[PDB]
Amino acid sequence: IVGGTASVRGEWPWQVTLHTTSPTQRHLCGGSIIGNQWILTAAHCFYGVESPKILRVYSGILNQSEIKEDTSFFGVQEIIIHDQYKMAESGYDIALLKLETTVNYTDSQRPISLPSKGDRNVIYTDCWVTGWGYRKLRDKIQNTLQKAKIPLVTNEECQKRYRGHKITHKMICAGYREGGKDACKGDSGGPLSCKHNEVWHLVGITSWGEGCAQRERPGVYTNVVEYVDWILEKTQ
Ligand SMILES: O=C1CSc2cc(C(=O)N[C@@H](Cc3ccccc3)C(=O)NCCc3cc(Cl)ccc3-n3cnnn3)ccc2N1
Repeated sequence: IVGGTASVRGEWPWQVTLHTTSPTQRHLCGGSIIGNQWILTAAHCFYGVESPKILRVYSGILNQSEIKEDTSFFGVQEIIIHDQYKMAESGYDIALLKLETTVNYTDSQRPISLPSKGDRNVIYTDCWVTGWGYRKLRDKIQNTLQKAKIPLVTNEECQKRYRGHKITHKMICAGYREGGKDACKGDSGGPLSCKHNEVWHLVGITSWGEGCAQRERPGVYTNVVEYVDWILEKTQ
């Protein structure tokens, strides 16, 4: 996350770090706990992943440096990628991980709610992007979970800035007109969480952007409310 600020333990308890272990262990992507056995994340996270065997999901993590070889994790039983996914920029950048076991929820691992039935027309004014990605275009995975508050831009404005892509109703955009704060490399799959009536909703999934925190170039996210039927279909 560019222009962001460090988080404290317990603060984003739905944020997971998804690790690949092939050929060596490293943070691959972020993700959100949406069910006891279910993580929501981005499809482009699995571009080089041979199978779920190599994946570890860590929850309750503030610092990447807490992950030692005795640190508990959740195996991934399944990666359900949307059948229409091809590449991030062309939408459908959504994926569920079915964990091998049920997360017992604690102070440090909690579910984030999906956007709610009847809230299609809520205007979300308190939205945050979280993750351990870069702080600039050429940087490194950060040790401490970063956070930045970012305003939603309308899909009409978002199309004016990305006239070489098709920005659809199944995408949601978020960024400052003068840049400065945004997601970046390694933040993919993570949440754009928004609080409405003091409840947090999983509004977005970090997908793609032209550079990081560039002015007039907003972050583009998978619009989760448009995939709720898909999510339920697949999680039932
Ligand atoms: O130990 C390491 C070495 S550094 C590292 C980088 C990435 C990475 O490139 N992630 C990409 C996604 C990706 C996943 C799999 C294969 C290839 C790429 C990403 O986050 N991409 C984030 C996309 C993005 C989203 C928004 Cl909302 C705004 C701006 C950006 N931009 C970041 N860079 N340019 N734009 C993932 C894990 C990593 N762990």
